[PDB]
Amino acid sequence: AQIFPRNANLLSRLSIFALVLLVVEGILILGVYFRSNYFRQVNVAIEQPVAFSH
Amino acid sequence: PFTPQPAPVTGNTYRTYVNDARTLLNSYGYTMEGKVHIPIDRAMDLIVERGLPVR
Repeated sequence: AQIFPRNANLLSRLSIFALVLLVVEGILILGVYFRSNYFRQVNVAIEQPVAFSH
Repeated sequence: PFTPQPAPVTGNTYRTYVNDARTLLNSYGYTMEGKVHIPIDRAMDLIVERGLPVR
């Protein structure tokens, strides 16, 4: 009550919670990128110079 | 990038030619201008029996 509003007690705890979620989301995004079909070029029909149809 | 789903092939295929010819290569029969058919994997036994000229 000296230098802080009343809502800060809730915000501070919520901020710590939000921080943990953001950290977990960061690792998640990292792993999804290194296993995606764009990074590994999976299910991507690479265009050939002569357009050969198997 | 989901797995692609190519369009189904048109009606005309090689499958009917191969099925008819391999069926012709068995089950004997009579040809148009000749006398009798011989199934495959049986005329080969006749070839190794009568043999071919060598040297």
